[PDB]
Formats: sequence, structure tokens, C-alpha cells
Amino acid sequence: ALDIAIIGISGRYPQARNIHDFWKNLRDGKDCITEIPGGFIDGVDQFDPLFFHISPREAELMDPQERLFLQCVYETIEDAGYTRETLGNVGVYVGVMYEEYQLSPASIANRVSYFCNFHGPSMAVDTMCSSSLTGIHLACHSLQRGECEVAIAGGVNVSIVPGEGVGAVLLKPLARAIADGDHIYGVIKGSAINHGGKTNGYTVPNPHSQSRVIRRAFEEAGIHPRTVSYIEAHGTGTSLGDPIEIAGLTKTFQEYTKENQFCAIGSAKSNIGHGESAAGIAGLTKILLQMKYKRLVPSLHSRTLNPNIDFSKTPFVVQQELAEWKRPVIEIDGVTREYARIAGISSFGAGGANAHLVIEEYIEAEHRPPSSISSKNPAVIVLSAKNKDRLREQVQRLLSAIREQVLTDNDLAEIAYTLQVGREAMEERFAVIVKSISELEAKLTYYLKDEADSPDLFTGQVKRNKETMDVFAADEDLQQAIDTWITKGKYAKILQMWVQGLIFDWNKLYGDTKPRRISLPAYPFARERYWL
Amino acid sequence: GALDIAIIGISGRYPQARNIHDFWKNLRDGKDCITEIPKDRKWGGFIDGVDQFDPLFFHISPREAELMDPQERLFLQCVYETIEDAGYTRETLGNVGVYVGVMYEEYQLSPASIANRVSYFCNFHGPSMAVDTMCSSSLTGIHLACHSLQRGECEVAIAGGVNVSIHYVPGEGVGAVLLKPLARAIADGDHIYGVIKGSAINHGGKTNGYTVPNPHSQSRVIRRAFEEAGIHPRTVSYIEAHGTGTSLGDPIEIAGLTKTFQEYTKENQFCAIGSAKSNIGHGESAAGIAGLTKILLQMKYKRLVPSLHSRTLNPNIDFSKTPFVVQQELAEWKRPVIEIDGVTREYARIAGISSFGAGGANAHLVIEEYIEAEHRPSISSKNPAVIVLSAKNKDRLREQVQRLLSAIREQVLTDNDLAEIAYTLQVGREAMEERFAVIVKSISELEAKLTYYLKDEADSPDLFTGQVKRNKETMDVFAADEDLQQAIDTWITKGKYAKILQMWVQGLIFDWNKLYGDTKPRRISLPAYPFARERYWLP
Repeated sequence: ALDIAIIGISGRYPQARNIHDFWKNLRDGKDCITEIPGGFIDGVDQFDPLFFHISPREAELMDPQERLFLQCVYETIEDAGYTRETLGNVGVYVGVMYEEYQLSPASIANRVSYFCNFHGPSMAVDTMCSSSLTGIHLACHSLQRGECEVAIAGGVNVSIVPGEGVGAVLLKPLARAIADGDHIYGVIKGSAINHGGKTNGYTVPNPHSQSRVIRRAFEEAGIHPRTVSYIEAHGTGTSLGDPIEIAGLTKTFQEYTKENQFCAIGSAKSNIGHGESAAGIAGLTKILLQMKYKRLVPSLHSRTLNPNIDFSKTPFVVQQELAEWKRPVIEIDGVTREYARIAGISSFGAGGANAHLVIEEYIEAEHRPPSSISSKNPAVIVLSAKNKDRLREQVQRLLSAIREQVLTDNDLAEIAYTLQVGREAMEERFAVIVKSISELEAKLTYYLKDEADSPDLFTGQVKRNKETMDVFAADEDLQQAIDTWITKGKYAKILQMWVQGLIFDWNKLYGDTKPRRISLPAYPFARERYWL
Repeated sequence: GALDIAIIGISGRYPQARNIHDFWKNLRDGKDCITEIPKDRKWGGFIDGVDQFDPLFFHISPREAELMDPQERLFLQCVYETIEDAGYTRETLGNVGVYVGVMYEEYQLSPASIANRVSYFCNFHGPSMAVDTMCSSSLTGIHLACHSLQRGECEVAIAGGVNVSIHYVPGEGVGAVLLKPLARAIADGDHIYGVIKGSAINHGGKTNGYTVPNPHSQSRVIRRAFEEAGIHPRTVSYIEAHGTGTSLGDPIEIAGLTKTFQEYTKENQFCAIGSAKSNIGHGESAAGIAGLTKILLQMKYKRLVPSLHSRTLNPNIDFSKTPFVVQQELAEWKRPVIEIDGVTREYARIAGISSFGAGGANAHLVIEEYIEAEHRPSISSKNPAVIVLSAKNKDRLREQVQRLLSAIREQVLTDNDLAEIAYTLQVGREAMEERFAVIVKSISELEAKLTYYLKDEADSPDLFTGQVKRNKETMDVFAADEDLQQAIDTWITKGKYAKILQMWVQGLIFDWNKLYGDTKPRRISLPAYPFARERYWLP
């Protein structure tokens, strides 16, 4: 069993600049196939090169995919609650076909590996659609072996029904993710890739090959296909070779059980079009969001089922309405048991490069933060950005996230922690000491209003203070002083100096059992255009 | 594990070399293959016949041929050539992986096709993909394939690279290798050019500038590879480098290699070092794949070749203080004897190769020669060789007879290799419409009979010609019968080879393996099908 945990996602897909917006469009059932400004994405060229130490020229030269994927990978890293310097030996695998420019696509990954100091393997795989899913497969096995401690898989498609989109996933072994208290969107249990061979024509798919790849995947996963509850399909209902796909699945299902209409099935490419690589990463993201919010969403334009596909004789039901995704109870070989939310995804390349993944939801065995927050030991919320525009946007997005996500006094410890270690220290800095969620809400809204002076609200920069804050750390005696600051709990002085530049290991605050991380909003990248 | 992945077949086309033997000629002699731009299309090494192709061989319409990108076409031909060099046909493997490095230069006025097409024509059900890095694209591919074999994902794999220019020194080229675990290749009596014992890939990270190489990363990848190989770097005898030495940041490269070598031994000037990119330029992916072929040819002919243009190397790299001597002359590559931890022993011919990507994607491979631990041997008039050739028409059949004689001469084969020649031509070549066959006892006999066929003679005995276009329904009934199949079995057992050939040239299908009731012989490199060289381009 692979047991590879997914601990971070980001992406930008049509009519959805962020992942939460993507869930909105999927759950509501929006058809995101807009007219040309095929489904397309907002801000193909938008980028914040000064953030990445990139000259505006180099930005204009960079293919939009390199830029967007770099931004999306930073977004995933921040979503997982890590920074570039806290991983590990990290692989970077990216699927892509279109890198059209004028006077290579490996840059897309290499740049990332270059910008994050990732010493693990960095490549871009191409297998047409499967380009995305194949990447994941490779990454996963590169982890199974030990080639890398962590990985980044993803896809990106920008065209100049087609469908644009970029997306990225961070991958880590399940063992050390449980151990390191990451938040786990799901677990990859099995993966498989293969090819059709000499079919009756080129670009024509071999159903026997699809059945074989899907069997091989579930076998690697040690998962009986009856336990399956959802299948992200490669194509939509009108796609010419969608019949073959269904048939193949059904064959490899009938080997293990002859039952019919028990597993849900859909495709996100009916909502945002066929993005090929973007489509693979988007299908994975749809499965993971379904698992998070415990709901099957509908695949659109599936109404009035095609006569070519009589699902009645297959174990697959087309999700037409939004419905609850319940953990199924099933009798199998005379064993009646409840099984977890399990899903499969298929991406078949036009050339014949088939790929299938098997995904199980994550369930914490035993773990809870006993709301340690109080006046004796409070929460220490800290944000930072490259300037004040972005710092204020960050405060805003944090407030809106605490609201739309509905966080509580129990998550304060975790919120604080994720913002402390899972955010990179920037030039413009803001911080508060808090006990309840309402206190933090009040202080953030206070900062937001134009006031030069605030109560117990620490602001600062690093532009000004360099040599003094520097000379601080360059001494053991003064370091002992900061350590005693922590022990005594003078958090207010610590913040008053941190806003000026002082750097200190947040882990020192609590000597044991650091809390879990959470999905917090990413750095609000400046949206400047570059296209030449 | 030790990762013992055997190489059992090669093919390729590199500048000023349509064949692999021609490539060895250019390397051993020391030719500088950097021509100026030829006519069909300012400096850089280029390859003959980008547009040459044989589409009817692959059941491909000529229009579709004009549409196909040259990389797809050339790599498809090269993979068929590699399979035939290994002594197999597409229907005798096994579930085969296909990994190919390549860079995007498509005119189109996706590259995954390059691999998928191959998998389509060979009925390969294993993984088929295109790896993308800068140069390392070729070497990285191999790495993946190798580990994909270590795992069992595929029974065998095809790795390769391709680079074709249309508009520092560029270098074109296409090439491919067939990979099989050492255990089951030794067992199946394949010919083994070498064993991949280690492989590694990594990335530089944030260096002081993008496209700037990290020396520590190169040292790290080279260690990890040698660790996977369980090989002490002192036993190393040749190391193919990424750059020429004149390259601006090539000092970094040498320094890195030296860093990772001095960890294990402090000796200097003990290992040879060179680069094939001095001969054919910087080809990105294709060049990475070509370095491996250079290493394997050095291992075959037991001789180190020279790396050219060694006067221009930067003085900043005083090799005197490094364990690397730049091979200037053609020399014999003798198995080194070395004392290690107080054990003095002869070690095998071992070599390393490096491909470093402009973006930072580094890759290194470690290769050992193969050594048969088993006695080698039957041909006579009592039990003769059964030489059999076949092609899609008569032009190509005559070219096949010609190339077979010219190879029997330039390769210097003997009466002991007759068994292997016959066998490889029997099982390792695909039976086509136009057919030729002979029964032989000595190599001189086969030479005479081939030169006989080749010279204009209408019809002669002990020279079996035939076709299959005409004979279909009658020849079919043979295989479609239990009694009649038993009859052909009695034919083979009794040895009526002449009747069998007289019928094979007409279409008959029968298991050549029946010829040898046990312990069938090994395979060897015989020249591949002579692809038609018809042109196909675009308005």
C-alpha cells in the first residue's frame, strides 16, 4: 500500500481564482465554460515577480505557465502550513504540454526547484491528458523508494472544448504526516499507469488496457472495487470514446462483484472543459473537496442520459443532484462492514497513456487540541507581507477566512501555529496577542480601519532596523535573554521586537506536542500583468 | 538493492553517422562531426536525412508521414532498430516501458506522441511517456525506466532521446537503448553490452542565479548513484562529463566530481575523462543519451577514444590536482588492478556519466562491463546453419543480403558465431512478404551464397526465394491443423531443412525454437532492416 498523504493543495481553474471559489462553482453546479475573454482562467499573465526575486524582464520572458505554477506551488506550500525552508529534499513533478512562446517547459518545475531550494528530482512529464496524473504516480513512487522526503506534483495548461487551469499538490508519506501533525486532505492508496498497445487505430483507446490499469491500481491499493463510492471519469457524456471508458471500468468491476448501480460517477471537465493536464489535477482536486465537505457534486449537462450508455447494467450512477457522500455499509464475502469514502480517478491520454489513482479519506485515530488558550498562555497571531498593501490584504483575507470557514477558540492554537511556522517572515509585519477568536477578530478589524495608533497591536518593519536586530542574535548571552523572555511569558516585548526584525524559534514557546496546521489563505500575490 | 539492469540492445543516429558502427568509426578515429548547415535546411553538428522515412513499413499513410514530426519518425525507426539489435521482435517481448527525453522545437505550421507512437506499433502495454528536463532529459528518462524495472512495473524498458534543429555549439541526434534485468537477460542468453548498476537524479536549488549550476548538487547526485551501485569510486576507470571543459562553468563540474571522489580516495590522475560533445556538440537530450552509447562502445571494443579540442580548456582546471586524466590518444582500456583496504584485485571496466540540465536537473549513471562466467562453444553438414532473411519487397531484401555480407566482413564473424547468426535471424527478425533463405555449414559457404544471390542470377538451388502476397489460403491450412503440425514437427526432428525452407519462403509459420531441443544459443548484434529513405516534409 502506497499510503501517501496529501497535505496541501492550490490551483486556479476557470471562474475560480482560488480553491474555495472552485468548490463554490462545483457545489452550486455552475457551468464555467464562458466565452473567450471554452473555459478559461482569470489573469493568465498575472504575476508578482518582485516577490520571487525576478526581474520584470525575466517575468515577461517566463512562459505564463512557469509563472502561474510557481505562484500555485508557493500557494500549496503555504496552504499546507510550511515554508520553503522547512521541508526535509523535495521532488517537483509537473505535467504540461503547451509551453508556446517566441524568441523549455522543464523551467516550470526547475524554476520552482530553483526558487525553493528543492534538491529532489525536478522534471516535467508529458503524456497528453494523463500528463497530470502520471506526474503524481511518479512522485508517489519516488516517495515509496526514498528518492525524496516530500514531493510536489501538479499540472498547468494555458492555451493561446478546451480548458485552461493550473494546480498543484504536496505529497508526504502518511506515517510522517500523522507524526508531524499536518492536516491531511486525503490518502493516495494506489496508482497505476500503462499503455494500450496496437489498438484498432491510433488515438483509439483499448478498453482491455483501461480495465487492466484500473485493476492494477486497486490491487496496489489493496482495495476491493465494491468499497468504491465515486469515480472521477476521464471524459464527459458526449465525448466520443466515453462509452469505451465506462465499459472498461465495468469489466474490471465485474471480476470482483456483479452488483450494479452502487458507485457514484462524474467528471469535472463538464464544468470547466478538458484541460488535459489541468484536467487531471482538477479531477484530483474535485475528489479531495468532495471528501472534505462530505458531498457528491453533480457533473453538468448529464441530464437526459445518453442512450449509448445504459448505466443500469453497470455499478455506476451519474450524480445529477448535490447529495451527501455517506460512508457505505456493505456485505462482501459474508462480511458486513462500514467502509470509508473511497474514490477512483481516471485520465486516459489521447495517445494511449492511461492512468488511474485510488484515494481514501483520512480519519484521525486520536488527537484533539484541548483549547490551551488562556490569559496565562495566549495565542500569538502574526502576519507579514512584502509591503503594507499586501499586509492589509492579508489581514482582510484572514478575517474573511475565519468567517467563511467558521473557526473557533479551539483552532486558535492551530491558527497561531500555522501563521507562525507556515508563513515566511516578510518585510512589513503585524502581530497581536489574543485569547478568543472574537478578540482576534476585533484586533484585525481595528488594524483594518485607518488608525496610526492601536492597543496591544504591534506593527513594524525591517527596512529600517538591520545592524541592531542583527547584533542581537549574534551573541549567546543576549540569546539567553530572549529565551528567558519566552519562559517568563513577556510575549508583548517579544512581539514589540519581532515586528522590528528579531527572529526566534516559535517552537521554543511550547516544549512539546505542537498543534495541527490548517488551511489558511495564501500570500495575496500582486496581480501585475506581463505579456510583452 | 544493487540495481543490476542490463543493456541488451542499442541503436542511434548522430552527426556524420547514420549507423552505430559509423559512430564508433568517427569516435575511434577522432573525427570532428561539426559540419556547417547542410543544404536541405551558423555552425553545429547535424544528422543526415531528417526527412527520411519508410511509412508503409509502419502501415502509415504518406500524408500522415508528412504530418509526423521528424523526432517521432526517427525515434520510431530507432526503436525498431534497437529491438532488432537486441535480437527480438515486437511480438516476442514478455508489457514494455518507453521513456524518451526530448526538447520542444515543434514547428507545426504534443511530444508525448514520440513515445506513444512507438508503444502503439510494438503493442507495448507498459508505461509510455516523455521526460522533460534540459539536457538531463535523456539521462533522467533512463533513471525512471531503470527504477520502473527495479519495481516490476514493466518486464523490460526502452529509454532514449532525440534532438532535431531547424533554426556554445548545437548538436542533433537520436538514440535508444533496450533495458532488461541482468538476471533474466543472462538467463535468456541475450548479448549484454553493459550493466547499469547505479542511477541518480536531483536538482541544484537556489544557486547564485538561475541557470547557474550548483557543484554540491552534482557531487551529491554522483554519490547517490555510486551508493546505489555499491561501487567504490577508485575502481572507476572512465567518466563521461557533461561539459567540454571550455564551457564557462565547467570548472564547477570538474571541482564537483573531484569533491565527491576525494571522499572515498585521495589518489589523483587515475581515471580517464572525456566528453562526446566535443565530437558532436551540445545536443541537450540527444547528447545525454549519446554519451551512454559512447561508453558502451568503448566497453565493447575495449579501448578508450579521444576527446577533441583539449587545448582550449580553461587553465582554471589544473587536472594535475584532480583524479582525472583527459584521454588524448586512442588507447587500450585494460582492466585496472587496485589495492583497496589491503586487498589487491583486478576490477572490471567501470564508468560514470553525467548530464546536467541548464535548469538544474542533474543526473548521473554508473555502468559496469559484463563478464560471462560460462564456457562458450556445433555447425557441420550433419547439423547446418539455417540462415533466413526477409523484407517487405525485393529492393530491401537485396539491401539486406548486401548489409549482411558487409557486416559478416567488417565485424569478422566465424564458424562459431554461425549458430548465433542463424538463430538471431530466425527468431529475432520479423518474417516479411519477400523471403530468402540458405542452408550453410561454414561462414565461407554463407558468404559465397550471399554474394551469389546478390549477383544477378535468375534461379539457383540451395538458394530459396519466395513471396507471401500470392500464397495465403493454402499455406494457412498447415498451422490450422493438429495432424499437419505434428507432420512439420517430424520434418524438423528429421532435419528436412530444405523442404522446410522451400515452404517457409512461401509463408509457412512454425516455431524456429523447435530446431534446438534444449539450450538454445545466444543472440548478437546483426544489422537491422534497411529502412527506405523516402523524404517527407511540409510546404
